[PDB]
Amino acid sequence: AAAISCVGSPECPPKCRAQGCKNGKCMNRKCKCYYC
Repeated sequence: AAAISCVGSPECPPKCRAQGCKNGKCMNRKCKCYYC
C-alpha cells in the first residue's frame, strides 16, 4: 500500500496535495510522499 495511485496523470508529489509535496518515490502503481 501507498498514499496515491502513481498512474493518474502526474507521477506523485503534485497529487499528494494541491500545492504538491517536497518529494516522493513510486515503485509499482503507487507512491510514498517525502518531507511533507
